Amino acid sequence: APAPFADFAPPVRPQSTLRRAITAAYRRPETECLPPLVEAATQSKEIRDAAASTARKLIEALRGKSGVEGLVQEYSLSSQEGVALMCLAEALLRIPDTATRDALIRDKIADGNWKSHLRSLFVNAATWGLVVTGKLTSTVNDRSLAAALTRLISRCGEPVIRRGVDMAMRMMGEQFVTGETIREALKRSKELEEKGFSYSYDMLGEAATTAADAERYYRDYESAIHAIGKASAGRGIYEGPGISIKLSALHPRYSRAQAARVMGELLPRVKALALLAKNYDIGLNIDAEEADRLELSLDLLEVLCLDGDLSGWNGMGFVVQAYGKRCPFVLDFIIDLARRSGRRIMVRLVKGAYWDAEIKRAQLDGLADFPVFTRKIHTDVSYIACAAKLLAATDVVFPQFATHNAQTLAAIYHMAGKDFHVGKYEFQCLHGMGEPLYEEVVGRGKLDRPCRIYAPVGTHETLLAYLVRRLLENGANSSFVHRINDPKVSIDELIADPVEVVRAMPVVGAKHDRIALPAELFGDARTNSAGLDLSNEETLASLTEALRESAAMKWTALPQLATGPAAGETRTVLNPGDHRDVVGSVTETSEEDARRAVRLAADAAPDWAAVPPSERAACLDRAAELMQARMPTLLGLIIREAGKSALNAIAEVREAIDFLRYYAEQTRRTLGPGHGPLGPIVCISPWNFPLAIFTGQIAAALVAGNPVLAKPAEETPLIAAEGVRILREAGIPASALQLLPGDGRVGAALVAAAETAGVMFTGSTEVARLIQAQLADRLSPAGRPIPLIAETGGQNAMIVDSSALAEQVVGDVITSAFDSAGQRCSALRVLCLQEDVADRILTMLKGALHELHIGRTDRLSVDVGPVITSEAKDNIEKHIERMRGLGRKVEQIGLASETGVGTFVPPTIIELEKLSDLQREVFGPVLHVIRYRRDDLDRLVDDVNATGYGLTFGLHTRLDETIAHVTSRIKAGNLYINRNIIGAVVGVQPFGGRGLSGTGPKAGGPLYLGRLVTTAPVPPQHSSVHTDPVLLDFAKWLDGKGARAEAEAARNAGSSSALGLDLELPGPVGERNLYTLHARGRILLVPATESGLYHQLAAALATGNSVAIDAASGLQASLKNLPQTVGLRVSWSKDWAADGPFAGALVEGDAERIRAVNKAIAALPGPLLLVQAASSGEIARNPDAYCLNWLVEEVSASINTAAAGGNASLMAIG
Ligand SMILES: Cc1cc2nc3c(=O)[nH]c(=O)nc-3n(C[C@H](O)[C@H](O)[C@H](O)COP(=O)(O)OP(=O)(O)OC[C@H]3O[C@@H](n4cnc5c(N)ncnc54)[C@H](O)[C@@H]3O)c2cc1C
Ligand SMILES: NC(=O)c1ccc[n+]([C@@H]2O[C@H](COP(=O)([O-])OP(=O)(O)OC[C@H]3O[C@@H](n4cnc5c(N)ncnc54)[C@H](O)[C@@H]3O)[C@@H](O)[C@H]2O)c1
Ligand SMILES: O=C(O)[C@H]1C[C@@H](O)CN1
Ligand SMILES: [Mg+2]
Repeated sequence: APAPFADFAPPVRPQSTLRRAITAAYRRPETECLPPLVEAATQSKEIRDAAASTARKLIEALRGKSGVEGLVQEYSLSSQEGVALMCLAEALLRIPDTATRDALIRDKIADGNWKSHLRSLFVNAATWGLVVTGKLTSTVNDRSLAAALTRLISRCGEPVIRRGVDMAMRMMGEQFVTGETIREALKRSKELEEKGFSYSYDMLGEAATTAADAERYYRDYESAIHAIGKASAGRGIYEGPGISIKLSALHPRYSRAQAARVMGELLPRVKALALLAKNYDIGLNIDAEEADRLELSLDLLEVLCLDGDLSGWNGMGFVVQAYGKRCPFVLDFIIDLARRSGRRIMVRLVKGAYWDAEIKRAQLDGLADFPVFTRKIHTDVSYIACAAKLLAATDVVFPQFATHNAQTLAAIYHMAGKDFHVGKYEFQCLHGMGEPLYEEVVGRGKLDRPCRIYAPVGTHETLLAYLVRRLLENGANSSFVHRINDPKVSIDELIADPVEVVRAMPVVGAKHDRIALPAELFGDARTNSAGLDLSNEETLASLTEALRESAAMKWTALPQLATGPAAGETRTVLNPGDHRDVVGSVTETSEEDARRAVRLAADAAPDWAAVPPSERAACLDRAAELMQARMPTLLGLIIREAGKSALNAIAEVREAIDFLRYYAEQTRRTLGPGHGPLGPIVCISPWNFPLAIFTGQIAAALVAGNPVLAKPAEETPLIAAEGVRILREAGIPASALQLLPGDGRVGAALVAAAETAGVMFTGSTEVARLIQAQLADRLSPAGRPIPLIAETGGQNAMIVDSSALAEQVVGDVITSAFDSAGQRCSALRVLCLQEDVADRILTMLKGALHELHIGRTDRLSVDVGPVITSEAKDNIEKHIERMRGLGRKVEQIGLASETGVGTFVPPTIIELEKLSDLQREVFGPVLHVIRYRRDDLDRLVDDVNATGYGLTFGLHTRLDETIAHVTSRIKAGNLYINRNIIGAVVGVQPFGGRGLSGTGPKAGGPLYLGRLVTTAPVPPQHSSVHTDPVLLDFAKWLDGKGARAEAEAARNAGSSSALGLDLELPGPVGERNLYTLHARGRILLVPATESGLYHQLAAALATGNSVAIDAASGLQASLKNLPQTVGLRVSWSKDWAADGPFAGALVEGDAERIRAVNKAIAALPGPLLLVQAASSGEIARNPDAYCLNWLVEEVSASINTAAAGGNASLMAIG
């Protein structure tokens, strides 16, 4: 039995002094990075003047000497017409045969309806939009483009189509790439090679998703090396052409977490390509990618440079990104490696291509700082400083200065001084972008310095995939290429010396004012939880020791009553991934002590209620500090007790921290003397978020002033006991927070206890129904239903159309379906693929499936851990075998023998014929796939809704029409656009569904605390200026009937309603997080009096709902001659169970009438109903007898606005 965490994340090799200096700089504060860079980049006044003159000369030549602009001019096109035309030209070029395409244009496209003859034409419109307008729009307004394309064709006809086709053909065949194939690219390189340029070919592969894709990219590189080396014909690595590769193209799991696979499987592939480059004597450059791959790539560079089979060849090259804080230390390492190995490493210095993605990632992960600079001028200074370091080592490395910035170029040109020979260093530029600058540089008549052209090679599909990222390299507001084209930017501004400008700033190296550090994402409201960087070797080494120590601890969970720990039946808690690994011991609670705990809570309630809200909130904030400090140890417990991976355990502790701080802030914003607590609240939680959901429910109840009985899932008591220990250390009194470990019998005893004043339940819908049933014939001392929050299961779907990028879809599907072994309530259960792309995406998905590592989760390399119990495993496997027995296609990963010691289910894909093939939530790593025809999209949304669930939902599309359609018709609480559907963030995606998935209000949202007091406060930002028009029609009807007091109450409800609230919540860049209040649906009304019915109807209509009124009320004559608009929303119901499902209920009557109705309502099939009751007298006395908070439904929508390949908002941030 392997020791826990003994092999958690050992590095590839012991970290040298040079390597550790790199790691130390990873997230170094920006003010600490700049001063040494300023010092290193400093040049003499003589040089700075000479560089400025050269820079001015180059820029004057650039401005002294486009196709799309001339096309827009000739045909008077609007921007949308220009984009639509380029999309049409792109589509026409998918027709391979020239005569056939020309015939379609002449006889069909020009004459009118282009729709019939021509997957949306506008799939790549965000890319063409950048081309036409210079502005990035993340999604495509396909109805605007369709309108513009019809308009331009009907106005201008075949000539404009011809011009569009020929322009797109030139751009996609000769500008965005040097050629479609390596042979074509080589043929076109002769012209500039004769003038003194060289080439490095970029085959455009990246981000392999499957073994087959990595193999395809490998064979493309290998074939390109042969063609380039044949053409080099002995010219060598400096004069002759070379190749560039991306390591992410050569393995589907290129990551630090998979370091062993990288060294074992990716490294031999690079070596084979390098051996071929060596034989032809051409350059082979390793391109630089995301920041979390930098240090891992160094391990490959080290092995290759030390491998004697590659000796005698100096063509190995490596990119370093000057926007990165580690850049100078990476160069120190590379220069030393060059000295040790005797290989003259070709070092391409670039600024960096992934800036906006690095900002978003660091924010999402809650890390200490960014791994890149946040001011563009800082990158410029870094670049020049690293250039000085490189130019001092030309005996051992070959510097390659890749830049389009004439100021940067001139600074390095004069820095390098007067001595030059071919092979000392070179500049580089991008094909079809940098030639105007570099034709002022290459040649005996210019600056006589060589330039290597980075030459993309590929088909239209290949080049379009990540063209947005490449357009942003030189197209952002701060980009030199964009600025030199802006006539409002002077040459003096262009030649400004970044080194001196930074030096003279008040705070050298200050972070950009408009970019929040991850900890400050929420500003003054609350402090963001902090994560851990699992790509940082220092972090991995520190975490390894803390995790090991956590496994040595003797974790226990005891029934912690107000008077102290109680005796009970004790048993061990076993690691689900290996039952030989005992994690701790739990003493479980007798039914007698559970009842005793509620009585003690009831006796403790006044003392806890008297602690002022700000001080209760202070306890929560102290608890969050404690959990943040204890995160490494907490991770170890979650990993071993709950079978979670390290990344998921980090996210879980972060969620708990966020709950504590969010409910603390919401309390400080709202709670006052008039918001009295309910009393003892029973909090019952599931095993699958054994810290986060456990803590969230308890913290909310406590901060609202209620003593809590905490009943954690029987599977996961230890982390719950540790959460309670932390809350108590933070100042929560023992009488206010009691822990009752045990099974559902303990939960049921707590619910049934006489003094229970409210229940918070997260778990299965079936169990929630039993709790609902026990509460049905029960009332508070004030004669109202006992509040129940019941947040339950999902049958979560994702819809993917033919405009989505397969690689993005597959990554989001694999994560959403199989993260945590599918044991998230938010997990993806049903993937719906548009028929035309289904086979290609399915192939990729199955390939990605087999790249997952399943095993005990005390290893960083494990992607999917065990399921929680043997019972769960048997349940999940029974479902799989039933599907397999029905003839459905089933794909499964094979499991390692080591999994036999625990309870594992292999990630599984099941192909279904119809969504009805599924019955209930299958809580495991089981993805179901259905296909749909595009015209059936609306029916498909019906099918998703028809399950009765409504928790999470995902949509992958670039098309605004499809977004508007699908999001308006789906009925789910958490929507996700162009991203995964998991990991909802507290206060950013308030989490919770409708129907069979929840009663609400949402955990992590602003309505939550108001459910836990007897008089709900007004939440922050909670209002709407919109008035429901059916409510207004009803108020006029009431006035016409003479019911003046009820008409006024109706108008008051119309104003008080927050229906229509529509807010954007603060969160990370590159995402828009929206929170809206909608109608719940159809509310069951059970009135007793005429006035009661009118008040109930006003409340329901003001919140946008329809109603079913109990026909047994005998009040039909009270609603004669309703306006048609109101009548459309009103039905009368004799058999309530026939006329559902409902989304809530309003009841009027005395205590025993409420009890009888509540019992009948609980017996209705389907969703748990949030019921509100009032007496006739309370309706007369209290305008808020029925609280409008619970008659609206919260919807959270998270849209990935960077999905197109970049962040438009951050293009303005430099
Ligand atoms: C031949 C060649 C090879 C390349 N290889 C790679 C590669 O392997 N890996 C890679 O990542 N990219 C690569 N690039 C791209 C390069 O990193 C730059 O993104 C791009 O060329 C623009 O930089 P610049 O010096 O041309 O222009 P500039 O306009 O001077 O510089 C623009 C750059 O400034 C940086 N920047 C912009 N805003 C900010 C900000 N707010 N804070 C901090 N920095 C900011 C970004 O890096 C941006 O690209 C390559 C470029 C060329 C020409
Ligand atoms: N909507 C959400 O936010 C959300 C979040 C996480 C999990 N879930 C759901 O939770 C389920 C998985 O978690 P689980 O297996 O722990 O759920 P579960 O229903 O089996 O148990 C949840 C808790 O209820 C208790 N319980 C069982 N019977 C009870 C009874 N008769 N009376 C009172 N308490 C009783 C259990 O001991 C446990 O503490 C899934 O269906 C998942 O979708 C929902
Ligand atoms: O996994 C998720 O989406 C978040 C919300 C809740 O389910 C707990 N974790
Ligand atoms: Mg269960």
